[PDB]
Amino acid sequence: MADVVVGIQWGDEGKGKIVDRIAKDYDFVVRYQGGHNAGHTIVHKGVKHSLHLMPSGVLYPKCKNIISSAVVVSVKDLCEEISAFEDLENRLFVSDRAHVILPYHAKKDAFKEKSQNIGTTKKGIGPCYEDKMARSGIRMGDLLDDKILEEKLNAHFKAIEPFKKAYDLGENYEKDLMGYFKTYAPKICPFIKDTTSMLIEANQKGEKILLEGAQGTLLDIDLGTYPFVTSSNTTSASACVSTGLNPKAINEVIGITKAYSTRVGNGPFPSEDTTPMGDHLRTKGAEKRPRRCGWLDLVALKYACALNGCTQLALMKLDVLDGIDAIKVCVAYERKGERLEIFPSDLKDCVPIYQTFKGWEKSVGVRKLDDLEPNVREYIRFIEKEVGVKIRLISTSPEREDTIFL
Amino acid sequence: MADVVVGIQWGDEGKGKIVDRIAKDYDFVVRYQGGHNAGHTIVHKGVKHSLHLMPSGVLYPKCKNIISSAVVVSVKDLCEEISAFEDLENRLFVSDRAHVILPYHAKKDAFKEKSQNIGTTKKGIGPCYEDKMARSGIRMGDLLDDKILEEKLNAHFKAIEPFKKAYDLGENYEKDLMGYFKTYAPKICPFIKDTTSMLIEANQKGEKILLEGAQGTLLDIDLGTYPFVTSSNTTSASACVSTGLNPKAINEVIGITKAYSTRVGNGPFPSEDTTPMGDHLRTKGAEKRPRRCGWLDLVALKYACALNGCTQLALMKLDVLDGIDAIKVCVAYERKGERLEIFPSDLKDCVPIYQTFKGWEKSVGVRKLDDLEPNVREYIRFIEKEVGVKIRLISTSPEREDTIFL
Ligand SMILES: O=c1[nH]cnc2c1ncn2[C@@H]1O[C@H](COP(=O)(O)O)[C@@H](O)[C@H]1O
Ligand SMILES: O=c1[nH]cnc2c1ncn2[C@@H]1O[C@H](COP(=O)(O)O)[C@@H](O)[C@H]1O
Ligand SMILES: *Cc1c(COP(=O)(O)O)cnc(C)c1O
Ligand SMILES: *Cc1c(COP(=O)(O)O)cnc(C)c1O
Repeated sequence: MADVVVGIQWGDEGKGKIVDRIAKDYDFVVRYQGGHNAGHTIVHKGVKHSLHLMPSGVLYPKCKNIISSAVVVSVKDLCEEISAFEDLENRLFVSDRAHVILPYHAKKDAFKEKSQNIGTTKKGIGPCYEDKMARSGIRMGDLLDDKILEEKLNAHFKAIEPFKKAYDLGENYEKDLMGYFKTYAPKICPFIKDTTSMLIEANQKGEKILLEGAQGTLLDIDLGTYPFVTSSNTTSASACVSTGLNPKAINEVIGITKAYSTRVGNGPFPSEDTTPMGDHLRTKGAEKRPRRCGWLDLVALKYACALNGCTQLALMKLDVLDGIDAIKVCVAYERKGERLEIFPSDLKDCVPIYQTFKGWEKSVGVRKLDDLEPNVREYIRFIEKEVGVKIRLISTSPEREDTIFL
Repeated sequence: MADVVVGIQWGDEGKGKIVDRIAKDYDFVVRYQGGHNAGHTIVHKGVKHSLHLMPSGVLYPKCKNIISSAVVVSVKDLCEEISAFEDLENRLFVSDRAHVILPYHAKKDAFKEKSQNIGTTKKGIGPCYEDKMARSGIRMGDLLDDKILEEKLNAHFKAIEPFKKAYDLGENYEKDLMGYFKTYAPKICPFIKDTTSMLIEANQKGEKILLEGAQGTLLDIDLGTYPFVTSSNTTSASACVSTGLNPKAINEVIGITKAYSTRVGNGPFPSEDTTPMGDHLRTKGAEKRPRRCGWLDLVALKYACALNGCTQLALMKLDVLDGIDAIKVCVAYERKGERLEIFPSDLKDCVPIYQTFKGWEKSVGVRKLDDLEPNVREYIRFIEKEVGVKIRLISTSPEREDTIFL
């Protein structure tokens, strides 16, 4: 259908779990932006699969996993993920137009982070996107032709010369990078395809397509909490730029929202709770950089739902809240005496206004609406009424099957 | 509705004309990407309006013109456009999240162009987008607070120091840029708004929104003829990233296609015709850098229609073809003995396969389907059948009113 799964907060909402849970019903599962800054996590029958760039349809061999054109690819790292699975040939395809992360990029990221202090993943995501905007970047299809690759590498070496000292590239950068591609190009080349053509066709034939967002909406380069964002567009619309699909192809948009909020890295966080009331969240939800913890923020949620056109919500990680005395929800902002109901473009001086809810004790592992505590259902009802989007999926532990459908 | 007007070739298709022609029927007209690399041109009653970043609803005072968040803004240049119109306050709004083009950017563009030779507009578009990906860029909202602006300017000056020689910035860069903002910030600040909120609301209230693409689909940074592209996403999906609108809000997608093709700048162009058969196109269609001229390319058109989800086409500049003996249409590609029907990701060795059509003599200024020569209608019929999208608008001169609706 091109349905889309999107994180509607600042990442870590539980996207990997939801994609894995529904992927069996699709022909294609598509990672459309970001890189291995992502960590989409699947748990099933006590086995944890930590994915980075590998799409989250990988546990269903009939699914075709697509890494689309707006992604940035650390080839070595993707090769390491490929090696963990059997017979990925014919069920993983990497866009020939995806951009390639070089070691300069990670070094540059660390260098710039000394002044900017965004809290990046230090994986060179941003600098890879920069080179894409410069139109100097290498793309996956370049690896298919030794002569083209060699030429682009020589232009890169020439271009980075003035930076070797600053970014601490070392004496052997150029020989090391040559050898890198000698090692990894043969490993990844069989998977490189025109995925744009592939998805245009699939859409035309009415095959079922699931688009897997990374990061989350409030990390969007344009509309998120800039400059405390990633360098890619994270919303549902981005899925129908990366891919070849058009906006009219988008059917369901599933907004993945944790039952509380996190950020990892710096930047504004209106509902962050550094008081003892937040300590439960830290104990069970901070954890690898520990996440900043706080409450669900309906102001921000409503904003993200509008940006994405969510048709349904998945409410994630209810089990983290088990045992908490009370749950707060940020229902509005106070800014110097004004009540704000709408998410503003600058969060300066925005203080959360909270409603308090009774906690629950034992959502963990519940598989039926009937088996949930009243206080859980009361919370769900409040959220979906305030936001105006039905909660259709409820996750009660990391396990694939600990998921309730409505 | 959020309808979208998109250029489905490499720019210069006649977008400005179509937006101006239909804008009276909308509440909002939104420029969603690019900058003053654009030149959307309107002619009405013998007056030519050359727009660059100003949206093409400006001649209808009841329209609200929006410059959205994914645009890059040369403030001085926008101020110069503002000064050509009366009472723009309350009918032009500039996103507080739009990025700001600095003089370093244009210089950097010219510097890099010595090695890359893309054929950019040398307006610093690409380097502005680079700084956006770096998350070091200045945005329009920063101009609203003198202290914030001063801080970002000081970080910029520190960051550009190693480049002053290379990019030939000059002794007085820093004092000149300080004075620039002293001059232009007061002029532009009244127009700076949260346009994301504004369009979310308008969409919720069912107000009519027209989204005005710049450049064209084959210039898209991800899916166009990389590296001979612009540094922004140009398709209909990009309109529902920049803006706050979601993909489900998109209704009509009007693909603007010239009756022949141009490119300006370097890069692949399968249907380019440098033979005498193309000379008519050059005489009447090259013209300020002259455009490379060639034939309509249905392979590329079908690709762009899929990317955008076009619901209708506008066929533009029929008058340029008046007097030509014969018109060719590229219906497929030959690549080393293989017939390709689908646009590939690499145009190496793709040679056009042509069908030839009889020309016409006097489409210029015709306002009724009935008054068109048969050979014009035969061409239209062929195009819309091969592409599978109805031609609903036909332009027979630059003049607003020389437009036929079906
Ligand atoms: O998967 C993710 N989860 C949470 N935050 C992320 C993720 N990927 C990137 N980020 C955040 O996005 C911002 C930019 O990091 P970058 O994507 O490495 O440039 C930082 O705040 C990161 O911590
Ligand atoms: O309005 C436009 N018309 C046609 N080509 C454009 C336009 N804007 C940018 N381009 C082209 O897009 C490419 C990149 O230019 P840039 O947008 O200045 O970086 C070049 O091929 C330009 O000639
Ligand atoms: C849930 C969670 C993840 C995984 O979430 P995705 O959206 O699948 O990336 C990662 N880290 C933390 C701390 C989490 O709570
Ligand atoms: C038509 C045309 C333009 C204007 O087209 P837009 O899509 O409005 O930018 C500019 N230059 C040339 C050569 C043209 O033919």
